[PDB]
Amino acid sequence: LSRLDPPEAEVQIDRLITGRLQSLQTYVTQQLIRAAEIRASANLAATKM
Amino acid sequence: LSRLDPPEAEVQIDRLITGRLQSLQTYVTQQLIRAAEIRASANLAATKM
Amino acid sequence: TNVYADSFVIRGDEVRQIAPGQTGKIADYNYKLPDDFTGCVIAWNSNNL
Repeated sequence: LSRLDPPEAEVQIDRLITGRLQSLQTYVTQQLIRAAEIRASANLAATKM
Repeated sequence: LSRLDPPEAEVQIDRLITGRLQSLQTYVTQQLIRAAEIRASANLAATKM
Repeated sequence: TNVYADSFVIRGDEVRQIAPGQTGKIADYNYKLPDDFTGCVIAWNSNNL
C-alpha cells in the first residue's frame, strides 16, 4: 500500500485476501470437526459419571 | 510448460495449481467426516463386543 | 539501499524491448531484465544531440 498504486494494489490485495480467506476457512472447518469429536467424548464422560 | 514462456506460464500454472489444491482440500475434508462416522460405528461395535 | 543507474542509447522503435517479458533482438541478444521488478525505466529522445 505504501509503494504501489490503487489500480494495481487492488489486484495484489485481492490475491492476498483470497489466500488469507481460504486459510481462515480451513481453520474454522477443522475446528468444527475437532469440536464435534470433543462433544462426543464429553457425552461419553457424562453418561459414565 | 513446453509451448510457453515462464512470464506467461506463471498464470496458467497458477490456475491449474489453485484448482488442484481446491480439489485435494475437498477430498481431505470429506474423508475427515467419513472417518469420524466410521469411528463412531467402531465405538458402537467395541461396546457391543 | 543502493541505486543502479544503467545508461545506453538504442533505436526509437527498439526502445519498447527494454522490459521483462518482451522478445525481439535487443531483449534476446544485448540486454534483458529478470522475472522481477526494476525501479523505473526512462527514455528520452536525444537524436538532436
